[PDB]
Amino acid sequence: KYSTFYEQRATLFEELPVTSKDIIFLGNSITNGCEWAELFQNKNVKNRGISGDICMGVYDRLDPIVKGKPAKIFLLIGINDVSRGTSADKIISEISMIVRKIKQESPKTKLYLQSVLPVNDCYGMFNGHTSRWQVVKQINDLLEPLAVKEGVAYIDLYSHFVEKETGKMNPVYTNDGLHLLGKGYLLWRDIVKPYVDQK
Amino acid sequence: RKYSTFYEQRATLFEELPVTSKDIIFLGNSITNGCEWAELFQNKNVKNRGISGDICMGVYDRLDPIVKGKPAKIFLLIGINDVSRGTSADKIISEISMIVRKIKQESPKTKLYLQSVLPVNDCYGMFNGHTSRWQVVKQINDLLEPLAVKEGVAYIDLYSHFVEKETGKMNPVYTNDGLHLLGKGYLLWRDIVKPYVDQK
Ligand SMILES: [Mg+2]
Ligand SMILES: [Mg+2]
Repeated sequence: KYSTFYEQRATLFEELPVTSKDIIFLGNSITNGCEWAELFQNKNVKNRGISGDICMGVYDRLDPIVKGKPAKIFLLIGINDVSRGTSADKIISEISMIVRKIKQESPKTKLYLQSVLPVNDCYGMFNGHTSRWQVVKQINDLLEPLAVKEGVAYIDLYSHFVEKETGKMNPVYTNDGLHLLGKGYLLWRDIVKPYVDQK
Repeated sequence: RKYSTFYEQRATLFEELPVTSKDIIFLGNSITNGCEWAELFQNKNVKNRGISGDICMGVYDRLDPIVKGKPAKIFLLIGINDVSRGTSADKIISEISMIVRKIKQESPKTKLYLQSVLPVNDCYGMFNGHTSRWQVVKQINDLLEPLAVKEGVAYIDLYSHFVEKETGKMNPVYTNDGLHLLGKGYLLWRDIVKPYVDQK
């Protein structure tokens, strides 16, 4: 069904309680990679990232997050569905399933849909991901209208990470064309801190 | 290449995250990286300095952004990826000794805890370079506890709680691959190490 690493993380998350004060970062490797409470100097921020995760993988593990009725969920997902050849509209339909379930199970949770980050094939790594760099904007052009339809926030990380001239991630933020260096996380911190702190 | 790029991702992140005199650092490889330590201990002072794929000299090489903050405690778990490279228990211990002496020199007030290398199990046919070397885990631990005594630091026997009967292999209840931990595995680690974390 899913990877052994997914099972390790998911079974750990089943043992860690979520409370009404928690601010959850939910996603794939790009979420897994950070120390979120340290980045925000906020003990209420928690990591629910799993390297390799896909939209259906996130859907399938919502229960141990939404049952705690967290204050906030920041979602960043879809780039591993891109590497499977799934079209943008199909990915957005799956993200709609996630948003609908969070709203139904925990209506007081503030949900923030984060733009899929750009990617770059310059490093010749993750070719399934980085060769489909044009799908990122395709997703984001449909994700912003989804947010507006469902009454949830859309956060444009993408415009801060992209190079205008290429449509690809600025190499200053990555060593592989997909994941973030520390500088990358500091930029994400600067963009989303006002939303993390908002009442 | 994926381990080398992931190391630089995590290391460069840790260079941007300040360490303070209250902090309790979990330092190691994937088995440290895989936890949410502050959630496990319900303790905002506990921080993750784990990097999947890391080896003893990769931990040595990135001590500066941890020891400069003079943390209260460092819990070290390292070595199994050196085992998987065919490196001898003796050479592994020599590199752990380098880590211990550098921590003591740079941050003498830091309490250092050397955690037994965890057992492994070849029953899932995964990570063969690791799991087929299950006998090297006790070879290291039999030298690691004397090293802890010689350097005046704590040795933490996790291994005896995780190992099955007298097979010298990890109990499959704690793992789905013979190397890494399920949530149940981190709860056992929590139960063993919480009294050390809680030390005044
Ligand atoms: Mg770069
Ligand atoms: Mg098992």
